[PDB]
Amino acid sequence: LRQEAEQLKNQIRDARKACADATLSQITNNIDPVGRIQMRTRRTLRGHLAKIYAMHWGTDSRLLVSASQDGKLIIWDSYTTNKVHAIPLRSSWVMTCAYAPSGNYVACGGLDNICSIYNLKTREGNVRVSRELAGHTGYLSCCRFLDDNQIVTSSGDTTCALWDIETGQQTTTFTGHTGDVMSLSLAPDTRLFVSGACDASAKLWDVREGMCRQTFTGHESDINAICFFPNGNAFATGSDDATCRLFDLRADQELMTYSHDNIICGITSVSFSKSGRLLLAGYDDFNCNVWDALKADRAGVLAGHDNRVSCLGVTDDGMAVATGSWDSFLKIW
Amino acid sequence: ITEKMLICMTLVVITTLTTLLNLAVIMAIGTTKKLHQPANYLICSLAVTDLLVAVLVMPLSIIYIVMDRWKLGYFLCEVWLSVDMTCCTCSIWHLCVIALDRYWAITNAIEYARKRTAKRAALMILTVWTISIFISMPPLFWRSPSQCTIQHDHVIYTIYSTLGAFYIPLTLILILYYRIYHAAKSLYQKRGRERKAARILGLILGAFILSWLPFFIKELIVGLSIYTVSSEVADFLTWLGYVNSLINPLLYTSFNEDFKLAFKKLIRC
Amino acid sequence: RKLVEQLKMEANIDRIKVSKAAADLMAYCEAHAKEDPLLTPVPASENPFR
Amino acid sequence: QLVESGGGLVQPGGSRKLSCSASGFAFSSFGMHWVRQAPEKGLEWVAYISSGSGTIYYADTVKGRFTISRDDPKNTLFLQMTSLRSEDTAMYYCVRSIYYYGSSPFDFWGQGTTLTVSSDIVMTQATSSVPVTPGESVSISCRSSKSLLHSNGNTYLYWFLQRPGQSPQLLIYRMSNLASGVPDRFSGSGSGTAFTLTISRLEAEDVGVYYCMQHLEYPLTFGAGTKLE
Amino acid sequence: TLSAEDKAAVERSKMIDRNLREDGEKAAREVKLLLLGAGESGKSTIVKQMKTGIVETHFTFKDLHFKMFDVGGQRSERKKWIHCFEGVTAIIFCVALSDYDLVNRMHESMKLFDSICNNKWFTDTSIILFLNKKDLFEEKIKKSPLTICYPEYAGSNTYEEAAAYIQCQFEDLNKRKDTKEIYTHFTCATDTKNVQFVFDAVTDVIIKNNLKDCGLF
Ligand SMILES: CC(C)CCC[C@@H](C)[C@H]1CC[C@H]2[C@@H]3CC=C4C[C@@H](O)CC[C@]4(C)[C@H]3CC[C@]12C
Ligand SMILES: CC(C)CCC[C@@H](C)[C@H]1CC[C@H]2[C@@H]3CC=C4C[C@@H](O)CC[C@]4(C)[C@H]3CC[C@]12C
Ligand SMILES: CC(C)CCC[C@@H](C)[C@H]1CC[C@H]2[C@@H]3CC=C4C[C@@H](O)CC[C@]4(C)[C@H]3CC[C@]12C
Ligand SMILES: CC(C)CCC[C@@H](C)[C@H]1CC[C@H]2[C@@H]3CC=C4C[C@@H](O)CC[C@]4(C)[C@H]3CC[C@]12C
Ligand SMILES: CN1CCC2=C(C1)c1ccccc1Cc1ccccc12
Repeated sequence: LRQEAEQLKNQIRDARKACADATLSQITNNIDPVGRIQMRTRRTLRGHLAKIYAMHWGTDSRLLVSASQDGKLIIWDSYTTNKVHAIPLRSSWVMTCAYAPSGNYVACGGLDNICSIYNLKTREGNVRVSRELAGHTGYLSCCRFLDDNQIVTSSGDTTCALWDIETGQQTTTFTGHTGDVMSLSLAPDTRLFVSGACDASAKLWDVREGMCRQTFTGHESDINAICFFPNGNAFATGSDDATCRLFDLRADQELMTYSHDNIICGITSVSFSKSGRLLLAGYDDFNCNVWDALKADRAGVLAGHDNRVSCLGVTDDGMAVATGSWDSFLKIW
Repeated sequence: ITEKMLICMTLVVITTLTTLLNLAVIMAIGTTKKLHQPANYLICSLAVTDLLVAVLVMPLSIIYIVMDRWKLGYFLCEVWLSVDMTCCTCSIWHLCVIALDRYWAITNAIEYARKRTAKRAALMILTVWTISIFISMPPLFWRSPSQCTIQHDHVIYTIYSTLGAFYIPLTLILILYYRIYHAAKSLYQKRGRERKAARILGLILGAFILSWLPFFIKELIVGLSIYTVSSEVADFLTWLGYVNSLINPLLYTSFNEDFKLAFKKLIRC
Repeated sequence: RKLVEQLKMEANIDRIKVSKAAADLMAYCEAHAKEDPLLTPVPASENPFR
Repeated sequence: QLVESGGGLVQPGGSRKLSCSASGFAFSSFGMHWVRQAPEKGLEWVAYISSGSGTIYYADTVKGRFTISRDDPKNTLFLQMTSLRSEDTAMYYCVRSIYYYGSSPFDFWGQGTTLTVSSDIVMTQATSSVPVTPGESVSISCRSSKSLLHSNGNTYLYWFLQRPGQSPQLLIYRMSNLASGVPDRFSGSGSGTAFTLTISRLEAEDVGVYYCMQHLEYPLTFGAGTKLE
Repeated sequence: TLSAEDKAAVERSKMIDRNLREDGEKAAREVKLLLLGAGESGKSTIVKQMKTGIVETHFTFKDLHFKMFDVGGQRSERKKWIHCFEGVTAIIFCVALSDYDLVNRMHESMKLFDSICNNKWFTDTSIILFLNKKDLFEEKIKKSPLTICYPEYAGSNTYEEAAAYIQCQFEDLNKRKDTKEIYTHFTCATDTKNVQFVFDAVTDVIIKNNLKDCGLF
């Protein structure tokens, strides 16, 4: 019964502790610190008139898409600041968006419980909603594209789903979280994905089968952001306890914790650099931090946002970092 | 000599403070992205007029009162004495138009917020600028060495100027702020602190009536040839208006939490 | 019961020592350190953002 | 679906109104052009109006004689011609074009309507006729007086294919990209001055005239045209 | 520097900016209300009088456009999406008077209202409180006195005194009385008067905000 569970939890904790021979801090203590990092506001995307909750970079590292309470997504050309597209939304309460890896579709969702997909390369010229993906019974946290046909989705229904856009329904529902799931991160090979939830747990899911491959705990509050390491064998979570963490899929435990006494504020977004050396965590203290992922030392600070930094992204070629904040302005560094 | 040096140093300090405060207000309004409203545009225009006074009139007054000599020329003295009237009346009418804006925003808020635009703010600033120009320029048309002062040629011109430049704005501000204070009771008693609003409105009215009322009553009593005026009282009352110029950004900006947070942001970089 | 079921499946996975994990992460970061425009300030000639 | 009307016989020195009715796309966000083709010569750009009618351009040959206007609520593009010359006779094509990052300008061309009356970058396409057989590759060469490789990397050169008795269609945009729905056979290549269009596994549907246009700056000038048969 | 296509792209961006500015002005002229309450608190009745996930009810009164956001379909954690409603000018909190004698839900309404009125996000948003199902209460108080709901009640078992006690409890649960205010009201089973009260509360909030911008409050 439940005592058997408890015994299994004790056994798995003992196995993790036995396998944790050393720590990332002492393993990478000898490496040269990256030094101070200075990041100027290379571009300032302005035109949003309400708090920005999400953005996603295109696969070409030039276009991006941002969602806010304006009731409309905006597709920006980050190189020249031009607004490529402005897609009016059916619901103004949008807290997620994604840009398809092929660049053809753009998804967005929120309190409407629907991850709507919009077609960008239509023949008529105006972006139109191709599908209205409904079936979640709670607010929508983050829906991420797999390809032009499949899309994983994380909602407050305590479950993550894998919808097929062509038919419009779920083909695999990932259940097992206790509370609201607020984050997603597809593996670079797109075969597994980690979802962080409000029960202070991040679960490694396998899309092909559907079972919860692994679970990772250690946070002391709700998890707000998650992002795979570029290698695809690790992932960093950012929660409300003002601590980031870097868990390993193969070791099935954390390796480093990113925290400081000065920061007593939760993490609203987490992303990695192209090489995985830098961990850019956008906090709710109106700013972002840049952590040496191998040393847990704050390698830089990104200030300039008048409000909470809600969304953060790093270009696929690592050339720039774009942070969107509640002050309705995106900043590309 | 020591007293003259003290007066000169005090006036230099005053004008530097005016310039610094006006620049700080302008920078905060132009940098903060939450302060882009028509009322803030009116306040910024008032700050611009104040900066014009500070960096175009105050140093000339400082040097003139101590040198007792104007070598810049008769034409330069005419230009200075005309731009002084123009810009001071511009500041006073900015006070009046901000009072009118607040009266609208408090009494007819529901539709006045709908009809309030940056175009309307620009129209209001244009109106105050043109009324100041109409008040000040025509002396250069019709009325035109060691010491040069106000030329009392026409009593009709003097009374026109004083009524149009201080008395009309004064009565307008008095009426508008009295209406605002009366309307503040509608949300203080008919709903369920009056001390805060009373203190703020009293301070605004007191500053306005304490700075430019002595100078203009002196203007009337010297334009009707009632009493003689000495240089000390004359230039003290003259610099009373510049003291108002100094206190104006503080009074009209320090009472907003949005401006306070803008200042906090601008004092950290 | 389903919770315990998930548990037993999660308890039957292969393990990698944290030393090996840290070695692999450090190796990846060092191998791709040169191709990271964030770590090394890219010259403005080939920097698309200016 | 663009269809034009208002052509026909006109006395020289007269005036005529050409109406382009559009149906099936967002006319408001689509820039429109007007490209005329002489009864025997190649295409020649005539007029251009932007989205919202904020920007209007004309060919320097006919500047000021034509007036191009838009009616988005009516969804119709009008072109008024005054004081026609005998050389003005041509078939006019209403050409859609939307400009943003990654868009395909000049993608859809109207059916065109005929009208008979009683420092610019010059593009050379001297290979006038190419005798070809089905199933064999072919290469068409175009040359430009000024290099089209702009400082932002885009090489503004378009390849259009006009079938005998059919309106032209966009074939390749920006010297590399393939228009939507075009067979993968076609490829574009070349430096900023000399350009090549390569067709592999040629079939009968490839018979026609190929035109190279430059979109680097106005006026837009087409090539002479290469005829394949 | 910018080629023809780049110039036209910039022009398209400027047109998009114009449309975005127009839409933003139109949306800023709107009045946003957040509707909250219990499942059986009569919010359905109230929205019927003015007319899956969130439910938007748009209506117009005295040339003022009100958008009511009902979040009754959200069963997740309140704090995870309550920060989205910072900009609402008022919170219409409906509480049923029939909740005092049917089970524990009166304490549920107590705790929900306390949390709503003590959120860090809603520190300056007025709460328009509606007392729904008052007609049934007026005759069922005699059958079930308010002492059953709260033994600490000490007064006549009349509907007027019970209503006064309820609107005293709700206001005592408030902690930010100096910043925000609770506009309590009784439905009286009518629509026009309810909407008129909502409009009065909204315009009072607007004028209070204008005084705050002036520096008076
Ligand atoms: C004479 C000069 C030196 C005075 C000081 C500079 C003035 C003119 C500048 C500084 C900051 C500027 C403002 C900055 C931002 C905006 C928002 C924009 O949507 C409309 C214009 C507006 C409102 C500007 C108007 C002009 C402005 C007020
Ligand atoms: C300095 C004096 C002597 C010369 C005249 C300056 C005039 C033309 C300037 C000074 C301050 C300016 C205003 C400053 C800010 C704004 C807000 C924005 O919406 C642009 C228009 C508007 C309203 C400007 C209009 C032009 C303006 C009134
Ligand atoms: C034109 C000549 C006679 C000079 C007149 C100067 C004075 C009397 C004028 C100049 C500008 C005028 C103001 C212009 C606009 C308004 C707004 C209106 O809703 C009420 C009256 C009011 C507030 C006017 C009051 C009178 C006024 C202050
Ligand atoms: C000759 C006349 C102009 C003298 C005026 C003196 C009085 C009215 C002035 C001089 C200094 C002023 C103060 C200067 C600074 C502040 C701090 C600010 O956060 C609130 C207003 C406040 C407190 C001002 C209130 C008005 C004030 C007390
Ligand atoms: C005290 N400053 C400068 C002196 C001065 C001022 C204000 C003034 C300003 C507005 C209206 C009237 C007046 C009076 C007046 C008349 C003629 C020349 C100058 C002045």
